[PDB]
Amino acid sequence: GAMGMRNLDECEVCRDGGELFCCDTCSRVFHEDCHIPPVEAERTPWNCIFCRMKES
Ligand SMILES: [Zn+2]
Ligand SMILES: [Zn+2]
Repeated sequence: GAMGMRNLDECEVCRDGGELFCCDTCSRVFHEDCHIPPVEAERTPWNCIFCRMKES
C-alpha cells in the first residue's frame, strides 16, 4: 500500500486464509510474527497481541 506494508506474498499462512491478530501498525512491521500463534478459541482479530505484548 501507499502507507501500508502488507507483505503477505511471502506469507504462506495468509494464502491459507490465516487471520491476523495485530493492528495495522504492528501488522505492517511484524506481519510474519503476527500470524504466530493463531488463537484457536477466542479468535479476536481486533485484539492486537503485539500491542498487548508491550504490557510493561
Ligand atoms: Zn500474513
Ligand atoms: Zn498493535
